[PDB]
Amino acid sequence: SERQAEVLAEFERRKRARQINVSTDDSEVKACLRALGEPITLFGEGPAERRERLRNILSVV
Amino acid sequence: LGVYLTKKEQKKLRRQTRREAQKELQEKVRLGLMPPPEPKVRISNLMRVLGTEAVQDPTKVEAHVRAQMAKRQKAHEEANAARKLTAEQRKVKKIKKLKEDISQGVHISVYRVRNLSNPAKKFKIEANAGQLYLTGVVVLHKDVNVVVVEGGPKAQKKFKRLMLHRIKNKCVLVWEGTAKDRSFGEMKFKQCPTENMAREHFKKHGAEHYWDLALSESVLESTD
Amino acid sequence: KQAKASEVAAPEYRVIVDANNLTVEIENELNIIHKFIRDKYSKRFPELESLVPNALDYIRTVKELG
Amino acid sequence: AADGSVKLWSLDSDEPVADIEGHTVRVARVMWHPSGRFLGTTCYDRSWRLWDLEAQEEILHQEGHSMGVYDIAFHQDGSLAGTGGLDAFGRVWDLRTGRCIMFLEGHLKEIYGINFSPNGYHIATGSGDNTCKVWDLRQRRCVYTIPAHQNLVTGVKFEPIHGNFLLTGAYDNTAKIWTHPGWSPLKTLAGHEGKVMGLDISSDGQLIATCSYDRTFKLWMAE
Amino acid sequence: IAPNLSIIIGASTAAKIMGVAGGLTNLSKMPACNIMLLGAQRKTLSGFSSTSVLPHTGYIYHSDIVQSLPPDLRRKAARLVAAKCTLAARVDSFHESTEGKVGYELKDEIERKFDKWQEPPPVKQVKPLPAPLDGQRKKRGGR
Amino acid sequence: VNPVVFFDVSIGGQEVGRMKIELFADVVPKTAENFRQFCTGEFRKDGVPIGYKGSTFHRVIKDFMIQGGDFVNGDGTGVASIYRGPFADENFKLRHSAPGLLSMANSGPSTNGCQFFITCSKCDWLDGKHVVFGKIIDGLLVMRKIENVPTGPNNKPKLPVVISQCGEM
Amino acid sequence: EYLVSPITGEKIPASKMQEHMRIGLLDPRWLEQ
Amino acid sequence: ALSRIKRHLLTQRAFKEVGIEFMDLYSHLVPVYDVEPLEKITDAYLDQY
Amino acid sequence: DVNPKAYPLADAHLTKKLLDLVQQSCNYKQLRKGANEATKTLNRGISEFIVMAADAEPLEIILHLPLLCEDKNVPYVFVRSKQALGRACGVSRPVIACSVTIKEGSQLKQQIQSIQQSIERLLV
Amino acid sequence: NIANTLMAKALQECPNSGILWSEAIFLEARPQRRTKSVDALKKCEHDPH
Repeated sequence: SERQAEVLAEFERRKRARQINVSTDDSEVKACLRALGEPITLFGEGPAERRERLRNILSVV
Repeated sequence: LGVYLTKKEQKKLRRQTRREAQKELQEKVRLGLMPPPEPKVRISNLMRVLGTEAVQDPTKVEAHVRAQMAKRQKAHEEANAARKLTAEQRKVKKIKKLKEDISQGVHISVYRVRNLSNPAKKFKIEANAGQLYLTGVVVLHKDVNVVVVEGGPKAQKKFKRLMLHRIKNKCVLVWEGTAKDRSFGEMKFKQCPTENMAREHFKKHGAEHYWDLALSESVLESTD
Repeated sequence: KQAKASEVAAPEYRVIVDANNLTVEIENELNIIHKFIRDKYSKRFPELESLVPNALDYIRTVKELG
Repeated sequence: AADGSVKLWSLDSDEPVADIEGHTVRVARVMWHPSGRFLGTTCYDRSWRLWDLEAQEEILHQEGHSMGVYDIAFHQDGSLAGTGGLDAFGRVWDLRTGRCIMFLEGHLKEIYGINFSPNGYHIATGSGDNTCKVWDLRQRRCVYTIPAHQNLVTGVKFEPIHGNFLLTGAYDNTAKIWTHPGWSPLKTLAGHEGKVMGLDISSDGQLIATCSYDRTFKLWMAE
Repeated sequence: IAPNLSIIIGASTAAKIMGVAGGLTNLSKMPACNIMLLGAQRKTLSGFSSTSVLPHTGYIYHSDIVQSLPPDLRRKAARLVAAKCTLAARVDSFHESTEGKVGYELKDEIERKFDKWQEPPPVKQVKPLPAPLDGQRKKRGGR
Repeated sequence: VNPVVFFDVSIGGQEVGRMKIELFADVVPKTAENFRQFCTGEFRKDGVPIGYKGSTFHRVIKDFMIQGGDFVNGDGTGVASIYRGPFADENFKLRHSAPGLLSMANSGPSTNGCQFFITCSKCDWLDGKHVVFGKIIDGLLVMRKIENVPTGPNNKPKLPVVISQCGEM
Repeated sequence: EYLVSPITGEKIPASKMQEHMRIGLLDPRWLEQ
Repeated sequence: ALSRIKRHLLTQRAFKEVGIEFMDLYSHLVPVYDVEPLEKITDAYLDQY
Repeated sequence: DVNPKAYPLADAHLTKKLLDLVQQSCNYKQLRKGANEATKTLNRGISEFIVMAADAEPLEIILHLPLLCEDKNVPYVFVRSKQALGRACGVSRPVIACSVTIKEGSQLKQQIQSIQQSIERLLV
Repeated sequence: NIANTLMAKALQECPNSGILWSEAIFLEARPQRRTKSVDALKKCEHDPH
C-alpha cells in the first residue's frame, strides 16, 4: 500500500541526508540557502539548525 | 596538503559511524524492512537461549546453534579471502611496484670496491638491482670494481645499506649525487683489463668522471 | 659603580651583562664560603646545616651564634 | 646581511661608512667589480643590482632568472659577468652591451659556487646536486663535470694568479683540491667539525682559509 | 634590559630571576616550567606538613601579581605567569617591542585569565525531585 | 543592501502566504535592528528567542491600517524592543502616503515598540507621528486579505490572524 | 590556504580549518539533547 | 601493602582533607575525624608497630 | 613569505614528509610537543631535530630554539602553518614547536636520518 | 660556549664515554648538574668515572 511506500521513501531520504556534505562556513551556508530560495533564519534557529535545514533541502532536491 | 586528526577525533568519528549504523539497522527493523535480530547463540549460550527447547531434541538444537556459529564464521571469512586475493593482485603489481617516484631526479651512487672476484656477490648485486628496479652498470679492472647505481632515493638507500653492511678488499661509495636523467642502461657487467677501454665505455655514456675519480682514489690509496 | 654614578664607546650593555654574570660569580663564591663555614662549624654545631637550609641564613646564624 | 642592506665599511672604523639600500629580499652575495667602481649585489628578489662608488645608485637591475640569484661571478677582464640563480640556471651577461651571452644549463639543484677562471676561457659552476660543471667560454659548452663531494657544493674557486688548482668545498665537512684541466683531486682538507660554508685562497697561493659551520676558521698552508 | 618582562612582573622580581638564572639570554633559554622554580629555597618542614612549607615555589610565586590571588588559586597562577614571563624573555633577549607592546599584549591576557578564574560561578538551576513511579518499566536482562 | 524580512500570514489557521517586508536600515537603523532581533532572535529573556514570531494583528481597520505584532500583551498595548523598552523615532523623512509600508506603531512620541502597523492606504495624519520601519516588497495580496478581514469591536478581528513563521529573507 | 577535510574530503581553507573540524564531527544527538 | 606503607612513611608529607563531625553527648561535643582509608591503613599499622 | 625571517623554511614537498614523520613519531611516542619540551629535550641531549612553525605573532618565543640548537648541534626546520604542525603532532590546538627524541633501537632511525640530511641540504 | 658545543658534539658522536660524561658534568652549572645531567649519565653507563 501507500503507507509502506511513503515510509520507505522517507527512510531512504533520511539515509541520503546522512550522506551529504555541507560546508561548515556560516557565510557559505547562508549564501547557499539564499540561492536555494529559502529564508536564512527560521524563527531564530541556531546555526546547527540552519545547517540541518540546508542539508534536508539539498536532500529533497 | 593532507591533514591528520587527533586520536580523540578518530575515536569520536568511529563512534559516530558505529552509532549511525546501529540506529540505521534499528530503524530498518522498526519499519519492517528487516527481520528482528536473532539472539547470538554459542555452546555456552545454548542452554540459556534454547534451554526450554533443547530438552525436546538436543541434537537438532546443537545442529542449529553450530549452523548459526558457522554462518557467522563463514560470513566473516568470505570478504577476508576475497581481499587477500586482492593482496596477491596488488603485491605483484600495485603493492610492490612503486619505483620510488624517480621522475625528476635520479640518485646515482658510484662505489669502488677493491676485491670483487666472487660471482655470488655480483649475482646478489644484480638481483638487488633488478628487484628494486635500479639502473646502472659495473666495470671490472685490476683490483678495481666500479659499480654505479642510478635510481630512486629509497633504492639507493637500500643498495648502499646492502653493499656497506650486507656485503663484505673494501667497498666505499666514491660519488653519491643526483643527476638530471639516466645515463646507464640495464644492470650489466663489463670486464676491462685496460683503463682505456673502461674510460671509453664510461665516456660512451658520459660518465668518465666516475672512472677518473676511481683511478684517483686508487692512486691516493696506493700512495699513502 | 661608575656606570650607576654616570646616570646619577663602552655602551651600557656590557656593564649590564658583566653585572648579570657577576651575580652568578658571587653566588658561586658565596656557595664556596658557605661550604667552608659549614665545614668549620660542624665541629661547633654539626646539626645547624639540616636545621637551616639557606646558605645566607646559615651565615647570618653562625655570625649571631659563633 | 640577510635584511637586504649593504654595509660598506672601512679598514679602521668599526661602523659601516656607507649603507646602500634598495633591496627588500635577503642579499645573498655582494661582490665588487674588478675595475673597483661597480658592485654587483645578487639577492633573492630574482634580480641582480649594480651599484657604484661615485654614483651610489642602481646602475643595472638585471632580472631574468626564474628564482633568486644566489651567486654572481664576473670575468677577470670585467667584460662579462655570470650570474647564477636558484633555479639551476646561469646567465652570462655582458658588461658593455647589456645582454646575456651564455645560458649555463645542466645543473639539477641550486648553484651556490660560481667563479670565472683567471685564464679567461673557463667557468666553473657548483650546484647543490653534489656536482660541479666546468664549461668553456670559447667552446660554449660544458667541458667537464666534477663530482667532488656528496653534499651541496657551496664554495668553488680557482687560484687568483693562474688557476692551476680549484678548491671545491661542500657540506660534507671536507674540501677537495682538484686541478685546472682534468681537475684530478690532489688534497683532501678534512678535520672541519661542520659544513664548509665559505673558503678563500691567498693572493700568492700559499694559504687557504676555509670557514666551517662550527664557528671556526681553519687555515691550510704548505709544510 | 628587559622592558616587556619588567612590564609583566615586578622589577625587583625580574632582576632577581635574571640574577639567579645567569642572564637575560640564560633565562630566555630556560623552559617555562623551570623559571617558576628559580630561587626556590628548600625550606625544612619543622614537623609541619609539606604544604605549609609551600615547596616548588619560586620568585615568580612571590611576585606582586601572584600574591594578589587566593591561596587555592596561587600555584596555578604562578605557572601561567612563568609561561608568559618566559615569552617576554624570549622576546627581550632578541630586543623586540622595546616600548613593551608584547608586555601589554601578555599582561592583558594574564589579567583576563585571572578574571576568568576568579569569575563568580554561573546560575545553575536545581533539579526538582522526580515524581514517584508507578506501572512497569521494561528493564533488560543478560550478562 | 537593506535587510529583507519574511513573515508567513496565517489567518484562521489557513496560510495566506508569506509577506516579504524589507526594513529600511538607511532611514531607520534602529527599527531595522529591532526587526532583525524580533525576526529570529538569539537570547531575549533568559536565553529565549522572543520576538515577532507567533504574534498576531490586534487591530484591523479596513483599507486604513493593519496594526499588531504585540508579543507582550497581544492586544496592541505591548511595547518591547532591542533597546530594553520603548525607543525614540529614527527619522521623519519617511512618510506613510503609500500602501504596504509597515511603520512602528506607537501611542505617541518615543514609544515605538514591537507593535508594527502596515498602512493599507495613504494616511497623511500618520506622517511624522510614526516612522516607517520598512516597505512590503512582496506579499501584498496577503496584506490585502488580512486588511479585509472582518473586525469586531475596536477593530478586533473575529478570526485568528497570526504569524506562523518569521525570519530574514 | 586549502586543506582537505579528513572526515569530508573537500577543499576547505585553513583559516577556518580548526573550526571546520569542531563543527564537523558535531554529534546530532547533541542537537537532540 | 607493607611496601606502600613504607613508601608513605618515607616520602608522603602532604595528605588529603580529613572530615570532622561532632557527636553530641548533650554535655559536650566530641570530635570525630574522617580519614581516607589509604592513609588509615598506614596509620593503623604505624600505631600497632 | 609571511615570515621573511624564517631562513631555513621547508618547501611544500618537504612539509608533507616532515608531518608524516612527526605523526609516525607520535605513534611511537618519539615526539615532544611545545617549545618548553623541545628545550628540555635539547638540554637533556635526547632530541635529534626540531620542527617549528613560522606563524606566531610573538615569533621570538621560538627564536631561542635555533640558537640553542647551534649550541647542541641539532638541525632545525621551519613550517608554514602551526595548525598543520599541531595536527601532525596529534593535538587539535595549534603547535608552534615540536621535537623528535632518540630511542634505543628505534625503527624510525633511517627515516629520521634521511630527514636530517634534507635539513643540512636545506641550510644555505 | 664553543667548549660546550664541542662537548655536546662529542657526547652525540661518542656516547657511553665515562670520562667524557663525567667531564661534561663539570661543564654543566651546579643547578643543572644533579637535576638532569647525572641521572641520564647514570642511565647511559655505570663506569667508575
